[PDB]
Amino acid sequence: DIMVPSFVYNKLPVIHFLQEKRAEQKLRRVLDETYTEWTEELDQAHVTDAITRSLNI
Amino acid sequence: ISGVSPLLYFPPTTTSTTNREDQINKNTNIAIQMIKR
Repeated sequence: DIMVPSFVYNKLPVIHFLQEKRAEQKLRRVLDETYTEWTEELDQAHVTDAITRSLNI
Repeated sequence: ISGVSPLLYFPPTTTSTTNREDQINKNTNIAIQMIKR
């Protein structure tokens, strides 16, 4: 009725602070894993060159 | 260009009928093949 309740009350602020940091840590890691991915596609000039060769030019 | 040439150079047009659609279909097949490779 008295003792355990008081010590639970004492624990609340630190646990709240640590869990807020843990949540921020998760969000930070989520952002850090994001990285714009640029793709490379076959240049059309080689297509235009193969087109020309096929013509027997 | 010294020397009388034997022939006059007319345009090389001999394929009088070459539909643009066929040419742009061959270009497209070649394009697809190269992209797939």
